Amino acid sequence: NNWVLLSTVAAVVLGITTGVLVREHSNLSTLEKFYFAFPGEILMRMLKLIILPLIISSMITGVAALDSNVSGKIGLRAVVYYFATTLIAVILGIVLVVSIKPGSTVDAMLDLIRNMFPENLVQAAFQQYKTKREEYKIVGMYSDGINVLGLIVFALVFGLVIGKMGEKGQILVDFFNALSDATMKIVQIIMWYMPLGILFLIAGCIIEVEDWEIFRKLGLYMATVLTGLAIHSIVILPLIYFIVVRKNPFRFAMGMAQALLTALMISSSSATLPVTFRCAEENNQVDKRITRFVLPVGATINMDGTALYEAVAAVFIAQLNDLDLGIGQIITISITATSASIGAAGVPQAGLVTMVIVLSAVGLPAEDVTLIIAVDCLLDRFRTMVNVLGDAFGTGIVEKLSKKEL
Amino acid sequence: NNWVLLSTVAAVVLGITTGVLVREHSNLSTLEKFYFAFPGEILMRMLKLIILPLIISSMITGVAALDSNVSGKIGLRAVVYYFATTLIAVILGIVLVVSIKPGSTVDAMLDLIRNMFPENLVQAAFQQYKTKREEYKIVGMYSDGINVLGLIVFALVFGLVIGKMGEKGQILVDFFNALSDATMKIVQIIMWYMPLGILFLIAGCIIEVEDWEIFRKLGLYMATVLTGLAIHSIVILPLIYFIVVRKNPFRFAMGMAQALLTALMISSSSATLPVTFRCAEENNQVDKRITRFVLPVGATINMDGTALYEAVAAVFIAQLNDLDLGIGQIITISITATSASIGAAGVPQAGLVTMVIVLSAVGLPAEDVTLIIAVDCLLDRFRTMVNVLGDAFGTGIVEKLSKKEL
Amino acid sequence: NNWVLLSTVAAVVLGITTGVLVREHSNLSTLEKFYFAFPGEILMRMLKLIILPLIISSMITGVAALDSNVSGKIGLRAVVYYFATTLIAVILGIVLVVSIKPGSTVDAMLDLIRNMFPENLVQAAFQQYKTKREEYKIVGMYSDGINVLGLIVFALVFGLVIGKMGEKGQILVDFFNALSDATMKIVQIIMWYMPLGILFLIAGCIIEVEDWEIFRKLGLYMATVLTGLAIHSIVILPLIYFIVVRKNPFRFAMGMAQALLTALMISSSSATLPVTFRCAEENNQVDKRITRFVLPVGATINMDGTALYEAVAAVFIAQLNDLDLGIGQIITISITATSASIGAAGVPQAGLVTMVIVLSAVGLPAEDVTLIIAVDCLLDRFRTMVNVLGDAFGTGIVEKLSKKEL
Ligand SMILES: N[C@@H](CCC(=O)O)C(=O)O
Ligand SMILES: N[C@@H](CCC(=O)O)C(=O)O
Ligand SMILES: N[C@@H](CCC(=O)O)C(=O)O
Ligand SMILES: [Hg+2]
Ligand SMILES: [Hg+2]
Ligand SMILES: [Hg+2]
Ligand code: NA
Ligand code: NA
Ligand code: NA
Ligand code: NA
Ligand code: NA
Ligand code: NA
Ligand code: NA
Ligand code: NA
Ligand code: NA
Repeated sequence: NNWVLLSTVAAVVLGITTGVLVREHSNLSTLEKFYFAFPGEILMRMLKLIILPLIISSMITGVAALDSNVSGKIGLRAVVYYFATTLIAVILGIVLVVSIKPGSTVDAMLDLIRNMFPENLVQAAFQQYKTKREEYKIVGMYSDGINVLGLIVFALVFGLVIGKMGEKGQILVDFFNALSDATMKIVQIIMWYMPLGILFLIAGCIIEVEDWEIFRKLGLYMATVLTGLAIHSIVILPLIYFIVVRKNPFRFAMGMAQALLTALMISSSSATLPVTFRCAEENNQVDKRITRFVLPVGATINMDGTALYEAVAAVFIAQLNDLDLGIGQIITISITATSASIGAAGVPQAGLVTMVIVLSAVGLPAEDVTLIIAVDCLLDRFRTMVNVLGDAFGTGIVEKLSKKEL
Repeated sequence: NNWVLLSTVAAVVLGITTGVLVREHSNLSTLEKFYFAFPGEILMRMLKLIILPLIISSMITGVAALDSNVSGKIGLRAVVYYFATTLIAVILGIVLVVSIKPGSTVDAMLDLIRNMFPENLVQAAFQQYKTKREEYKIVGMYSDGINVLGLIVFALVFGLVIGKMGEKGQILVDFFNALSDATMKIVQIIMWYMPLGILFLIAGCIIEVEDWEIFRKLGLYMATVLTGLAIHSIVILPLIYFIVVRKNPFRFAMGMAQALLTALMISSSSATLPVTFRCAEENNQVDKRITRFVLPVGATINMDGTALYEAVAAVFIAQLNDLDLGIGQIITISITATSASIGAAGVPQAGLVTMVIVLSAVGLPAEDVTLIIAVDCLLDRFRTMVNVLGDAFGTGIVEKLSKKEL
Repeated sequence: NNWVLLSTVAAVVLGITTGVLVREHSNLSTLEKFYFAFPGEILMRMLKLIILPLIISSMITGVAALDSNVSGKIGLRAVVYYFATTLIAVILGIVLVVSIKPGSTVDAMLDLIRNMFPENLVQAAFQQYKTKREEYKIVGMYSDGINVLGLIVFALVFGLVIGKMGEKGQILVDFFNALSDATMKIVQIIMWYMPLGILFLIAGCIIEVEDWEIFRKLGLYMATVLTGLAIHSIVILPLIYFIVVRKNPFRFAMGMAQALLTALMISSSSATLPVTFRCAEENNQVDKRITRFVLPVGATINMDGTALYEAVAAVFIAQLNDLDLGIGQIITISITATSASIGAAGVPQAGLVTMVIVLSAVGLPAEDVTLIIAVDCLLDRFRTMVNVLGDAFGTGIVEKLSKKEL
């Protein structure tokens, strides 16, 4: 029948039950807790393995698919929508976190421009650049971690160039089309192992909770993120959809119910891409030419909930450490969180590796992620839902704004 | 005429003569000894350069060549034979080494599963993952050394996916076919320099022998390995060949005499692949469709003598250090040695870099390889012979077991 | 109209004016000086990003374009001319620097052979090998920095192999042709940002001059380099051109005036390749089949002024530190400087990273590059001009020596 989401629902309920029963009926040491969540670790190792070919091939094929005369218009209509919706999300998150109050920046601002143009393509696949001043002179070095931001820019430029070359460069277009669909097939292969991995990934996640006092203390912060996500998903996005196209926005969401449920269960926007494609094309009746570009490109660039969570978490951690923020310190968080959303891949544990940059932007230690790591999975489950909903709503907007070219 | 093996025989006899005459008539320092064996070092740098494209392209083309309906059957018939023959070799080696007696394991057991699914494809080409516990919590880091095990798994999955896609993904099949045959051409180019490199590689190998007391002390251990190789090559493999196909097993070996001699002289199963192909196809009259898959895939996965040597050497080093082994400690050696055979490339100095993992599995320092490094080349010369003989015997077995599909 | 060089001339004059006016009218700290030259840093990050695909694809396509029967002859006629002209340049530089007098080698000599055959293709793209002796035994390790020398050799061998395979390996030829022209398109895209980057790259270069006493002290050394470049560009190259082909050498230079001006303004031989192509083909009326091979291959291998500058700077730094040089110490500089010219890419700051090897060849600290870093841009501007002039003159020589095969 349809085991794609039934198996995942069974896995998540079994994971919750197993974690609760084990944590209570037993007292395991930290080493045994680490050994317990090994299958989830293997699932995460596979998901992180698949991202690089996925991102590179998806960007290249999405940009090169557009004809030379329409690449500018459709690309602009997509990028403007992405930037506007993410800025709205960041502003809403900052405003809400400031109102509720749950609790060397230039170097980090220039490091973002330095990482858009890496010095080496091979090294950018597994290493990232960072500079720190010392005596005052600037010293730069390469740390570990894939440089998604530079690879995305290079892939966009390469796709545009190959699309402009035409029949002479058609061989590269064919090569990257085949590579992208091979990567999609490999992701479909991983979806078989996904449920058993998710079971342990959540069971061992609800086991490390030492006393629930962490859950009580992280209260109010969790409400701020959930309220921001609800406002951005139920109010702002349907409103901007209705403004562009005069259609009932909620019928679109109801048609994208399967994709939303899959995203909320697996917490990965890149692995739910086929379901989103099917729901958008077969049900909502969206043109293929534009969705084939909006979906794969926006599955890792357009992440509104991720940006909102980055801004809210950064300001909350700052408030936990005092360090009253000025107006200028608000802005550097807003811009960095926008880059952090673009710099994170469609995998669960993403959004924590990219939060180090936004934390160091305002001069904070990298170890403060542990202040909120405890309950991050529950918020990730809801971040992914709005990350894919934004992509779906962008699809209808671009389609309505591209009627004259179809 | 036929200079492929005549030149190699001349090179090996000249190397033995040169090493003996130099070591005796002269007293060189360690720096001069290092400078003496420079051409062998260059040959090894070239052979290690060629392995990565060779392995990747060979696995991809071998798996994608099979049709979608026959890929499962032939692949299963090959992998079952590989696993069974290697397990037999490991068991025989362990039994012999235990009888003759010449003299934190869970982390190393899970590192093997962690290395089958690397977190990065580019980083897996030159780096490997390892975890060590410290206070107890697990800390992981990436050391140097190509991750052959993860690349093999990814290449197998990619080849299966591309074979299933068909005419749409035929461009990748063509690309990797061309890449594989280009790599074979480059290996044929290196075969010109091979003889002069081998001359110094053995001359400087028989020079570092300080007093022959090392040869006397390593006695009994060398007998255990040679007896195990002889038993596995003369008895077990012909018997399992005769059981499957009712033909004289020794006629097959006699037809593969040129390949066996080349493997025994150059000590590299990947560089003797064309000779093995020629001997199996032109003389033994083996079908091309199945040999084109069994030979290149099995030239680095199917290594029986390597696994036997790993097990015997690990147990011998353990006995030199006391540390009486339990039944459980025998098993972790057996499984790790099976992975070590798969994880080693078809190059001479391989089998020593992969022995560090099997030594650390039972909690031993990485510097104990020096206890047997002195006479390792002589045992490598015989390991390669049985490594290629196992591949040849597997070819006839799979062919006889694949008559109905040809 | 023609904004390619008018904009660059405006940028260079504005950069000189801005640097002079700022350095005098203001007293900035070192951190502010570093922040001032940020756009030049971004331009350099982009230029260093583009070199690896450019080099690999250019070598592969240039070698594979030649037919199997003519690849040996044309390749030999090009490589002999390259080696002879570079040796002449090195000898002239050494002679001039010795006459004017402005002021563990075996390990560094064998490291060059070790770097021609790297142990890993992926690691060679961003790392380089070096050995140092310690107690005496040799210990080797990998430092950072792209290994251009090994990649060039592998690309040459791969191109020859693919050209010999023919229609069977034509898919790789097509792939690399498309990749090379895509890289050229990306370089043309970077040429838009080039002028604004050059403005700051020179403005902040003439700002770090502390007191002009450095300019006075570096006098005589600058004259030695300029005189060597003038002699090699005005006398030796036209003479060797006239000897081969009985045509007026200076008419060729006058036709290559646009390319020479572009090279002198942007100080990058790889980014001025399209202009050199246009000037050589449309004006000088050179056959396309031979220029398509001589230009892209020689744009990074044939660098005469770079080698002359390396030799002169190394001997000048040695004379600043006393350390009287023997005849043997002259030779190791000459051979290393020849490799340093081949090992440097067509980017401005190149020639300083490759000078560390030639400085360590004679046993000198790597920090002595700061003795001449102050005025290096002015000498680079003239190095690039002769680097492209040598390529142009080689084109006519090979064409005249290849009449019978066209
Ligand atoms: N879960 C996100 C990745 C980024 C994040 O978790 O913050 C997604 O797949 O859309
Ligand atoms: N000599 C082996 C490689 C592995 C080893 O030496 O143990 C072969 O080429 O088959
Ligand atoms: N500027 C040189 C690069 C090498 C050097 O600067 O020494 C060129 O592009 O030709
Ligand atoms: Hg969780
Ligand atoms: Hg040996
Ligand atoms: Hg300058
Ligand atoms: Na967005
Ligand atoms: Na998304
Ligand atoms: Na992202
Ligand atoms: Na085996
Ligand atoms: Na083998
Ligand atoms: Na192996
Ligand atoms: Na030259
Ligand atoms: Na040049
Ligand atoms: Na060069």
